[PDB]
Order: sequence, then structure tokens, then C-alpha cells
Amino acid sequence: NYQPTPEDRFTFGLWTVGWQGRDPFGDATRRALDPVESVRRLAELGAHGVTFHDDDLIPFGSSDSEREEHVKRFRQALDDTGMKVPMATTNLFTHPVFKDGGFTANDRDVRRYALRKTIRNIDLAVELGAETYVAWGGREGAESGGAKDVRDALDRMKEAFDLLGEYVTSQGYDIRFAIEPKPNEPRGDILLPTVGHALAFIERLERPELYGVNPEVGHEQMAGLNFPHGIAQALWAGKLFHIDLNGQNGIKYDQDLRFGAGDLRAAFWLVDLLESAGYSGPRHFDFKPPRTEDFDGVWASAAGCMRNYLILKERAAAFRADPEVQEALRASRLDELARPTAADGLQALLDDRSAFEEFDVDAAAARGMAFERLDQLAMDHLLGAR
Amino acid sequence: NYQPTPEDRFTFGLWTVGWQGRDPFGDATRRALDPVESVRRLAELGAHGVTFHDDDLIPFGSSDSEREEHVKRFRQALDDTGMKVPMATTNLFTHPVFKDGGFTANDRDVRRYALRKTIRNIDLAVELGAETYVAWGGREGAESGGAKDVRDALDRMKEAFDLLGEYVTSQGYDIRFAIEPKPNEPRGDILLPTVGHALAFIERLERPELYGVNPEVGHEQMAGLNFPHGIAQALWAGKLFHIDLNGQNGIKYDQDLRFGAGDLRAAFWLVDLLESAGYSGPRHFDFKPPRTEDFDGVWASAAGCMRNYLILKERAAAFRADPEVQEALRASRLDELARPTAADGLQALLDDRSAFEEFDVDAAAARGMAFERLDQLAMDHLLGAR
Amino acid sequence: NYQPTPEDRFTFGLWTVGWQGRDPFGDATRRALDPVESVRRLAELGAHGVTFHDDDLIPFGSSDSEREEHVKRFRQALDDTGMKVPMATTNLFTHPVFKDGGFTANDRDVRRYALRKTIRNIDLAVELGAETYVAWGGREGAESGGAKDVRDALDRMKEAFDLLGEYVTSQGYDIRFAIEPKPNEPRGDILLPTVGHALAFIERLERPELYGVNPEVGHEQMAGLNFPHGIAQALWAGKLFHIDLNGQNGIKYDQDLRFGAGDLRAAFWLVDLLESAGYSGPRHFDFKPPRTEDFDGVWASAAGCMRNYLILKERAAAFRADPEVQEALRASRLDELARPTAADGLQALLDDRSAFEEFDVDAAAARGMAFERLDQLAMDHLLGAR
Amino acid sequence: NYQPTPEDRFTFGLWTVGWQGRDPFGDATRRALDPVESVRRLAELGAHGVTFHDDDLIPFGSSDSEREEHVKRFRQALDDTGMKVPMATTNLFTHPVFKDGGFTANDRDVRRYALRKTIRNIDLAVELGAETYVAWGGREGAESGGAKDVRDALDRMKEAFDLLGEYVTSQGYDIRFAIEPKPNEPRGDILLPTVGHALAFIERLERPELYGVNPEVGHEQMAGLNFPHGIAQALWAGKLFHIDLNGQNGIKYDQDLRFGAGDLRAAFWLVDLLESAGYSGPRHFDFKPPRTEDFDGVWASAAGCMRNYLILKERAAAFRADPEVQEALRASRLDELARPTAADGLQALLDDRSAFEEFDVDAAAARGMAFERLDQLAMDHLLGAR
Ligand SMILES: OC[C@H]1O[C@@H](O)[C@H](O)[C@@H](O)[C@@H]1O
Ligand SMILES: OC[C@H]1O[C@@H](O)[C@H](O)[C@@H](O)[C@@H]1O
Ligand SMILES: OC[C@H]1O[C@@H](O)[C@H](O)[C@@H](O)[C@@H]1O
Ligand SMILES: OC[C@H]1O[C@@H](O)[C@H](O)[C@@H](O)[C@@H]1O
Ligand SMILES: [Mg+2]
Ligand SMILES: [Mg+2]
Ligand SMILES: [Mg+2]
Ligand SMILES: [Mg+2]
Ligand SMILES: [Mn+2]
Ligand SMILES: [Mn+2]
Ligand SMILES: [Mn+2]
Ligand SMILES: [Mn+2]
Repeated sequence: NYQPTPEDRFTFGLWTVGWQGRDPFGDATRRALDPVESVRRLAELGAHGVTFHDDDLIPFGSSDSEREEHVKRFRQALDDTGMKVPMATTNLFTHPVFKDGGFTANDRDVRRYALRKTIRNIDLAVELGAETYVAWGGREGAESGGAKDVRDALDRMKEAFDLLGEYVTSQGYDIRFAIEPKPNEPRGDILLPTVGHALAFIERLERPELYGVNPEVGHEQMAGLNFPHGIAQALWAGKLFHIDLNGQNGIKYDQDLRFGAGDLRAAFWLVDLLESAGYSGPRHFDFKPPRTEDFDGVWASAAGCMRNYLILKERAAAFRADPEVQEALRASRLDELARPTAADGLQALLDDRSAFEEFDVDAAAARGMAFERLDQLAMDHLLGAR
Repeated sequence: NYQPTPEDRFTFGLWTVGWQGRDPFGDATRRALDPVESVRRLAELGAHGVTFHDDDLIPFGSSDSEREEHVKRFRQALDDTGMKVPMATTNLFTHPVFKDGGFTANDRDVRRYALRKTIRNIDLAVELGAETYVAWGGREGAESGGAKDVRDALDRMKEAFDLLGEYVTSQGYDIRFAIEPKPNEPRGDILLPTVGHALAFIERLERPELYGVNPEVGHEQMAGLNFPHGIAQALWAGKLFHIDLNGQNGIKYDQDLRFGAGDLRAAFWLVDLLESAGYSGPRHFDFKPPRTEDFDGVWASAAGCMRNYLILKERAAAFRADPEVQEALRASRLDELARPTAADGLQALLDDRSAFEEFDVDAAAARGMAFERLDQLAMDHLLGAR
Repeated sequence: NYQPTPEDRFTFGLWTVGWQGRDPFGDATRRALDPVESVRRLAELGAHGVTFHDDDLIPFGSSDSEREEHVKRFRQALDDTGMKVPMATTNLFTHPVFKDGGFTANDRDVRRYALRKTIRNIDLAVELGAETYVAWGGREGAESGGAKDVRDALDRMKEAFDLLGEYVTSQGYDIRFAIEPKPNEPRGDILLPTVGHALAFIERLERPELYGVNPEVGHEQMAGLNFPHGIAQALWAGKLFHIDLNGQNGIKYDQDLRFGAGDLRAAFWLVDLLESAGYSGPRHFDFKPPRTEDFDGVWASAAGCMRNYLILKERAAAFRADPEVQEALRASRLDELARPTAADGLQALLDDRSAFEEFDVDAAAARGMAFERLDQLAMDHLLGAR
Repeated sequence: NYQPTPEDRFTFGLWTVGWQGRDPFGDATRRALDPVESVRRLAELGAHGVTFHDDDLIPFGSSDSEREEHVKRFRQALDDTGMKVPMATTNLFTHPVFKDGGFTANDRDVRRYALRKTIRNIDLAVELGAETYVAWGGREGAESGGAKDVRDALDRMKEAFDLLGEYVTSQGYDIRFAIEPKPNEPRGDILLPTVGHALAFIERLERPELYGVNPEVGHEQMAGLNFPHGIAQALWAGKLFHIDLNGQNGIKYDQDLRFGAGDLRAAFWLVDLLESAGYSGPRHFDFKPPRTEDFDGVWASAAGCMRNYLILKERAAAFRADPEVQEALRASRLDELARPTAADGLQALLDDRSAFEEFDVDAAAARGMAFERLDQLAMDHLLGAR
């Protein structure tokens, strides 16, 4: 039951199952994983593919020789398993050089280095088959108000993203970029803190069609925001290039729980939306098996990610397929929401006395929305109580 | 000391000093204010102007005759005082008809009525001199996931804003629109929940140049976001058409405290930014004198709004004018942030060995940002301790 | 399926289904309910009982004559239905006189009036069968730091609660008091903001055995706290006299959604705890049918409260009864948690070399907690996926 | 100006200025500090004393020989400088063995080891002069609901604290214990999450007089709580044995900014309260110089902690000493708050017709609290604008 297969397009970062358990207040609880072993164990679990930071796959400061050997080993594991690599990203946050940012570090030479580090890994990503290249500006921001001129920082952020878009255009690459928003941590406030801010920023770039968002469940929830709503707006803009799935219990540090944990009802409505809208990108899990777990718990946690997606997928499908739910949706006028407000046009609206002068405001106010009955049908399906 | 004058461009909504003190758990503590008295008392305090909802100025359901009388009284008060009306807005939230929204109500006839209600008040706003027309979609959203198809809702929201833009274009009006974001309350989640989401949505409108944001201090803070950062991004996009100033203590219900209360340091950095960037729009206070206050406390609270702006203005000016602060800004490389990252171009960057192969990553990592010394200079100025 | 009966001990406040829908930004969407009709409709739904504020049952400012008539009507409805009244409370928040508090108002005469208002309703509560009298100090607090000396306020709060305890002792009443904590709203910060603060305060009262807590799901979640954990600590202290069940989506205004909505997984673990610990008090729903709903939606929402409790009750029971879950609990050493740490005593511990000098810290560190596998068993049961 | 001296009782943890800058997403940006150098540099800055975890002073796993040498070096630095050690604590969180807790780990042998680790360091603390021994149960809690039986966990927590109290009683030590609450991080939820929960738990211990709280500014703010209010309640209970001062910007990860940053107005009201109540314990800074800083920034940040306390101390003193503020406090009836509500007694209250039957509720409701004018006087003083 609920066994994942590659058609489900489930993917995992090397850094997820490979997280050793170091947190602000504690040392590693698990040994480091060989990327080759992760590719194999994930393939056995039914995953579609893997993702990586440059520094997950090639240890930082590697010579050309060692770099080659790490990449060759990895590609062989991908060949043995048929695992794909739909997305890759740059580590612009771990090394102390990035303590004030990469693309928006106050130090100009760091910003140039950030771009060269990213461009090198774009080449490798394209070679391995990645269709999306993710930017998470985890270090772009400040802890204090005077440390960062944010208009200048956004100048530098636009400049970097424009340069990356000129680079892929000059190479004839098909890869597109996806910004992964996060409101805070490790910086006190991070630039482009939500899906909305990232989408707005993209529209000021030179080639906006090359850039979308990679929203993460837990990150929008760290701002108390409704993650299905933000995904809906990303889909509405045509910008949902990729997505990070995990769990988060409210407004606190970034938990990265396995998907399904945290806000379970939001996970249900998210899966309902992704499936209904026909999202066809990777279902990527950016999660961390809690450091309480040994290696067997790591793989159980990763399996649980896919399992919870597939259960929720079945619950939302049954919900939508239920005639009683279809009738409830009509009773709540979800169908009227889809009708143009005034396709008859502005002048017809202005002359339409039934829209104002003769609008019976009180009869319309008295019509109950029947939202609670519909939500309890949704709850009944989610819990299997139908 | 710190006495406001009309050149300071301080404005107040009729609904602010006129808030009677009804909250979810209690009845009104103050009698209703005559708009004419508010215009006069505000003018005596040194305010530049007033704003209004349609239903603040004309009681809902007013005949043409009574409407005329309410407007004539109001204009006379504006003539006696020289008070301006730089902004107006529509009440699309109080009446029970709007319980599921205005522009995005599931009921199509409510959406049409919403638009006719707004268009009527745009005409009056333009007549009274308003340069900005604000939309706060306080009822646009949901408490439960199935109640609102958010992609369809954004269709309807775009349709309404496009119709309003066609209307002002057809009338030859100069007025522009500003979306006021709010993440939640009174709906469980509100559509376009932050400055970022509103800015992104604007770029999908037919005439994006007609639309900006009216961000509110407390609303971005209800999402835990950095309000000066969001204002910076609005300024960066050229979209800061208007601004709502008040106070908010963290993530909870919308407090609307007088400006300066709540997050005092954020208020300092906000005033520093507005003044430094040369923002020239109204400094509008969307606040509520707490219901603990009688009428004398109402006017003291409103005076306190302007007073705190002017103190903070002086502190930020002294901060920026301090040679020790100018030197600290250089020590933190705020000037390098303003320099293009790679004006020499992509190819020069790719061939620049000092940007990667020969970049001494560790020497750069060892350079301290000196952010704490700069922030303590900012703290010293804010507190008058220099 | 999942039909509630009076043995389930489900109770509702008159103010819950009777909420007319007035919120900070909107007028009532529903007509007022006759308390007699609420008693009957709730009895038909399978509820065990009702609760009330004094001013829900007798309109404020009622003469003795009218008061008598309102009470007689109500008791007759209770006689016709067999509905019980296990809890009552005082409205010390709606009337403008309480704008700075009841028991801790700065004005001494208001504090005395608060106590007389409460004592009058204790008499009625005792007559109607109430075993618990709830205090919600919704107005006790401040919006600004200088407005309330909090040590003096706690003096006054202790004085009032001591006086109430002397009153019930002098009358020979069996009724006990329960403090309902709330962190904020309508005050900027409310005194005794969480279960913990309320429990600590009780231990300074003259007769601590007369006082417990009435924790509310949404209120602890408004502080981002774990509601099952706080309930566990209340049970551990022997102080869970009563409980308020509802839903809340994170840190924002007090939503009072129907129970089961909001944090669904927390609702599961709460029901699991209440049932496992053998809590036998009322399962009281302090919720508000959203103002989008008409009267049919009001009763559907109230039914949904009980329904979700009973589904979750069945899921947690099946979870606990599962042999695979019992084995998982042993694998995670939940049984070792129940064993005394050092029943051999301090001196034996000090001389036990296996507890320090010879403790193999690394072998113990390597033992995985197997928490993820256990939680995925819990998730499987909650969703019906076993 | 604002130069700290030892009479100000400012203290710092070795782990504060000694924080190397490793965070969840990045490596250390600073070399490790020798505790002897920290003692000296802090003494030069005007600090009163230092605190430590066992593992800050003696590296984990040290032989008796090396342990002795580390302690001797440290005591010599304390002798050269006259620096005191008013508080010490145990590291029960860094080592992987504590991944599920110390005192409440599910594994019984870990709980015993936790206690032996703590008891060893109590001996050293007492020797060095510590009057308070702090327990921060950072690992006590869970990420998932089934992992921790919280009633059993509180049993184990009581058992451990009782054993520690029996140990100090058996040794004739004067040292007292202080629980440092934290709501979350590194566990998803931490047991005893706030000051209130810790105070309540203490009252169930065998010897409650031996236990108080060590509240931290940022930790209560991570729950959105009012830190001055919680301190007031701790003072009211007689339990403010110690205090941790720092800065935090709202509900997010534990920032540990230098004191004064974060919520500046809350810092003002906190200093006002501590000074007014005559708190005489250490003013301890549990903060982390941001990892953006080099060693010079570390000492500037630490100096800034004391500096901001002393500025705020002067502002609050001037506020309280202002005749205009004294008059405002009377206008807001802060003096009436201090008067007993009903020292005439219950029966006199019951027979007092002026407290109910003849209480003019509307005249009392119409009396404005004048809170805004008082708060603007407080704001004026804080900003130096008087
Ligand atoms: O850079 C991309 C990735 O970096 C990871 O280390 C972070 O945990 C993620 O937020 C992000 O998806
Ligand atoms: O509609 C515009 C205005 O409506 C007011 O009632 C709300 O309080 C504000 O958020 C908003 O500025
Ligand atoms: O006074 C007791 C009750 O008052 C109600 O109006 C509030 O909504 C509840 O928080 C509380 O249970
Ligand atoms: O154990 C006591 C101390 O441990 C430190 O590592 C934590 O940062 C503090 O929260 C605490 O004061
Ligand atoms: Mg991610
Ligand atoms: Mg506003
Ligand atoms: Mg309640
Ligand atoms: Mg601490
Ligand atoms: Mn994350
Ligand atoms: Mn607001
Ligand atoms: Mn509530
Ligand atoms: Mn901390």
C-alpha cells in the first residue's frame, strides 16, 4: 500500500538523508553518507531522483583530479539505478567567506566569487540533466538595520541573477532558475523573504522568463503564511518551477520535518492543489531526519515523506471525486467564483442597475456560504471517515 | 519641540481618531466623531490632510440628498482649514454582504456590487483631490482550504483591478491605486498577504503602472517580516505610492498602535529609509487610539504619532550626519555594496582568476564586518546618548 | 457513524453557536439566538450540556423581574431536555466599564464591581448544577508598559480570587474555579498568559485546592506552544478542572474554529492524551461558527466539533491498541521513561560507576530513538491508512 | 559616559564572547577563546563576573590531570582580576548522548549520567563562589507527539531536581537552582517552555525554596510573550534568582543578540522594573556576537550589552523621577492599583451598595485611562526628547 514509484517524481537532496545532525546546540549524531550510497538507497525506496549542492558532491576545495573522481562515482551510481538529477544548487552559505552573503555580500570580491562558484556548478548541473537550478540566498540579509542597504542589495541581487541568465543564454542551456524564499535563519531577516517577494523581484530581471520560485512548505509557514495560497499564486503566475516539501510546526526555527508532519491539513490542501492544477515538476523533499534517529530512522523518515504524499493524494482525489463534495462545492458557489465578474464590460456594469441601485444587499448578505459543511466533508475524507 | 507642520505631510484616516473602541470582545467606549470635527481638530494638531472610507463620510445607504449634505459639510471643513485629502478608499468589509469578500466573493453579484461601490467613491476621491486610491482586501480569503479556489480568486482580483484601471483611464483621472497588504484578520488568511505578494500581483495587471502598494507597519510585522526591508523593496520597484504608519508588538491581532509604539527600532530604521530615499508621499497614520482612552487621549495619541516620527527623523538625520557613523559605514563596506559586482562583464568575470582560482577565501573570511560597532552607534543616536 | 451521545460529555457555551458574527471589521451576520432554542438544538445534536456568561443568559442591566423570567425559561429548557450546566462564567470584558480590566482594573471601584458581578453569578451557577466556575481575565493587562504595575496587578488578582474562595467556602458550595489563560487579545498582553503562568499563580492563593485551569486549544497555540504538552502538565499538577476545545491556525488573532480544524495533528495527540489519562470533565467547545455561515452552518459547525472529537478518539484508540505501535513504543523506550531514574537513591547513584566513570557514552549515543517510525505509525492510524 | 563598573553586576558566559560562530547552516567564523583570556578581557571592560558550562571550562572527556590544570589556570585568572563566578551550569545538550534529553531522556542510563555530570559541576561551582546553579533543559522535549510521555517526563524531571536538592542539602551548600525556560529549539517543543511553566513545576518539588527561574529575554519573546510581565510575575513569586539579558526580534530562532537590540522598548521596561523592584542578582548576558564579527567586534558587542543597560537605566530613572510622569501615573490611577480592593472584607463588600446596586457603571466607563499620554512621556524619556 502507498508504495512510491519513479512516476511519482519524488526527489531528495543529498543533504537531507545525509544530514549528520549538527544543530546550533549539538554535535553530529550520524556519520557522513557517501553520495553513491544515498543514490542507491533512495532508488530502492522508489525515489525518482536526487539533487545536490556543489559541496555535497565535491568536498570544498577539491582539486580537479579529486573533483573528477567524485563526479565519476556519482554518475555511475546514477547509471546503475536510472536515478535522475532534476535540480541542483550552490552552497553559498556554509563557508565563513559567505558570512554576510554571496550575491549581496558587502564585499565586492565575495560577490564575484559567489558568482564564479555558482557558474561552475551550473555547468555540472546541466551535464547531469538538471532542468532547474535553485538559488537559496540564506546569507543575504542582516541582523541589524544599518548593516545592509537593501535597495543596493537588491541592485546586486538583480545584477547577479542577470549575469547568470546571460551565462545560460550564451551557453545555449535549457536550464531555468528557481529562487527558494526563506524569511529568516541563519540571518536575522533574509532578503526576498517569501514567495511573493521572490515573484515580484523576478519581474525586474532582464529575462524574467528564465526565473521562477522553489517555495518550501516550512519557509512560508515560518512567516505564518498559508502555503497552499502562496503555491496557488505561484501557479497563477506560471512560476512554480519546483517545490520543496517538508513539515513545520508554526513560527519558530526551520524544522524541515518529513512531509506530512507539522501542519497536516495544509499538507492535504497542498497535495490537493498540486494534483488538481496538474503540477508536473519534481516532488522534492528538503527535510532533515531528526538527529534522534540512527541510519534506519533516516530511511524510514525519507520513506515516510513519499508515503504521506501518496496517502494525501488518495484522500484529496476521493474528496474531489465525491458527489456529495461536488454538490457542496456548488452550494458554496465555488463554481460562481470561476465565472467572469463582468465579461459584459465596464459600461454595461456601470449601467447595470441590478449591480448597485437595485442590488438587494440584505438578501445577498443572508445567503450562508455553507463553508463549514464543505470543510467537514474535507475533514471526513482526510481522516478516512466517509 | 517636535511640533508638526503641514509640510511634514502627516495624514490620518477619519476612522482612526474616529474609532469608537468596539473590538471582538467589547462595546464602544467613545461616541462617534463628526468628520467635520475631526478635520478641524487634526488641522489644529498640525496635520497635512485626512483620508476616508466612503462609509466613514457618507453613512451606508444614504439617499442622494443626505449624501450631498455630508459631502458639502466635509468640503467646507476642508476649505476652512486648508486640509488636503491625498487618499481615499472603499469600505468593502463592514457590511455583512462582504462576509466572503468584495472583489473575490464567491457570489458573482457581490463582486459586481463591490466594483460599483468602489467606482462611485473613486469619483468623489478624484473630486476632493486624492492622488491615491487604496484597496484593502480585508475580506478576500478564507478560513478553510476548500472555500476559495485561490487561482480563480486571483483571476477575479485581476479582473476587478483591470476594470478599475480602465475606468480611471476612460475618465482621464490622474489617480493611481495602492494595494494595502495584510496577512490575516478578519479572514483566517487574506489574499495578497504581504508587500511582496501585492507587488507580484501588480505585474500581472493590464496597466501595471497604475498600481503600487500602501504597506502598513503592523501588517508586515503580523507575518514577522522586516518592515523597512519590505519598504526598501517597494521603493526599489518604484511602487511606494503611499504608506500606513502605526505600531505593532509582534505576531498577534492587528494592534494599530500609535506610530513609534511597538517595534521602536524598526520605526527608527523605517524613518531613516523614508527620509534617505526622499519618499515624498503622505505619512499616513492608520492607527486606533486604544479603547482605554477618552477623547483627550484620542488627540494625545494622534499627536504622539507625528511627534514620534519627528523625533525619529531627527535621530536618523543625526546618525547619518555623524562623521563617526560615516566612517563606520565605510568600515562595514556599505560603500562597496553600492559598486557594481561585475561591470567588467560576464566574460571578464569568467576569465578573472582573482575571482575564483586565486581568490584567497580565508583572508576574506577573516575580515570582520564591524556590524556591531555600527549598530551601537545607531543605538547611541536613537537614545540620544552621543 | 460517530454520532455523539450525552455520555461523551460534549458541552457548548451559549455564546458559541450564539455568536452573531460581529468582528473588529464587520457587523453581525446572524440574528441573536434565544438561549432556550440553543438548549434544544444542542440537545438534539447529542450534546451533554451548556455553559453561559451571566450576560448571555440575563441581558445586562436586567431588573429582578426580567432576570427571574430569563432564568425560569432557561431552567425549563434544561428540564425538558435533561441538558446539564457543568460550568458558568462572568462577562468581565464586554461592557466599557471593564476597558482596563475587572479584577485588576486600575480603578478600585471597578474591581469591587467586578467581584460583585462575579459573586452574583456564582450563586446562579451553583443553583443550576455547575461544578466549575471559569475566570477568563480577557481585559487584565495592558497595551503599554507604564499602564499596569504587574506586581500590584497580581496582588489585586490574588485578592479577588482569595475573596471568591472565601465566599464559596462561607456558602458551603462545592464549586471550584478554573482560570482560562490567554496570551493576548483584546489586551496587547494579558496577565497569566499561559497554562503555566496560571498554574504558578494558583499556588500563591490562600486555598490553592479550589483553583485549576481551563486551558483552551487556540490560546496556547497563540503563543506557539504545544497544547498537548501544556495539558499534560496541567494533568500532572492535578489541575485540569475543565478544557476548551476549538481550532487555531498558528500565531494570529483568536480564531475559535470548530475543534479539529487548525492544528489537526495536535488535536489528535490532545484527544489521545485526554482519553489515555482518563480525563472525566466536560469536553467543552469554545468556538465560533465563522460569520460566513447562516444558521444551518452554525449547527453543522457545532456538530462537526463533536464529530471530529469522536473520529480522533477512535483513531487514537486504534493507534494505542495496535501491537505494532506497542512494539514501536518499546523500541523508542517509552517504557523506560516510566521507570524511576534512581530509585536506588542519591548515594547509590554517586557510587554507581556505570552511571559515569564507566558509562559508555558513545554506545548510548549511537542507539537510535526510532521516533520517526513511531510517528509514521501514528500518522498511518490518524489517516486510516493501516 | 555609561562606563560599566563591577558594582553594576554585569556577567557573561564563557560561551557568549567565546561563541565561534557555528550555526545550523555554517562553519565557525572565529577561533576558540581561551577562558583565561575571556576573564581578562571581560574584566578590562568593567564586567563583574563570568559564568560557565562544565564543558566550556574543562573540555569534555578530560582526565583528572587535565581537568585540574584547566581549573587552576581559570582560578588564577579570577584571582588576578577579582572577577567573580556567580553562576554555573551543565552542558546537557551538545554531546550526541543527550539527543533525547538529559534528565528526561527516554533511556534511563542517560538520565543517570545526566545527574552525575551535573553533580560533579555543582561541586566545582560551589568552590568557585557560585550562588546560583542554572538548569537549561534544551534537549528535554520532542519533535513528534508519541516520542515523549510528558507526564512521565515531568515525573523524571521532578525526580532529578529533587535528587539535586537532596545533594546540596546533604553537602551543606548554600547554592540554589534556577530553571532557564525556553519554548523550543533545538527540540521541536521543549518542556517547561516559559517562566510560568517553570514556576508552576517548582511548586511540585520536594524543597521548592531551593528553586527559582533564570528567565531569558529572547526565550519568552520566542513565544510572543511580554518579558517584563513574566519578570514581574517571577519577582511577585520571589523566584527571580538570576536573569539572562539579550535581544530577540520576534518569533523565530533564538537570536541571542546583544542586550538592547531586538525589542528596545521591552528592554526599557525591563530595566525600569529590575531597578524599581531592587533586583540585586547578576545582570547576566547570554548573547552571541553575530558570526559576521571578528574578535574586535566580539568585545564591542559585549561592551554594547552593558552600555545599553546603563543608558536604559538612566532613561527609566529620569522617567520615574519626572514630576510630570508622577502626575501622569496618578492620572492613570496607578496609585489606586496599589490599594487593596476590599480590605473592608467579604461581608462589607457584599453589603456595599456602592459596589453594585448603586454603582454608576457609565460614569466609571467614561473616565479615560490617560494611558497614551503616559506612554508618550515614557517614549519622550527613552529617546531623550524631554
Ligand atoms: O541552497 C539550497 C538549499 O540549501 C539547503 O542547505 C537549505 O537547507 C535549503 O533551504 C535549500 O533548499
Ligand atoms: O480599506 C482601507 C483601510 O480599511 C481600514 O478599515 C483598515 O483598518 C485598514 O487596514 C485599511 O487601511
Ligand atoms: O469568560 C469566559 C469566556 O469568555 C468568552 O467570551 C471568551 O471567548 C472565552 O475565551 C472564555 O471562555
Ligand atoms: O545551559 C545553560 C545555557 O546553555 C547555553 O548553551 C544556552 O545557549 C543558554 O540557553 C543557557 O543559558
Ligand atoms: Mg530548501
Ligand atoms: Mg491600513
Ligand atoms: Mg474560552
Ligand atoms: Mg541562556
Ligand atoms: Mn527549511
Ligand atoms: Mn492594521
Ligand atoms: Mn479563543
Ligand atoms: Mn537564547
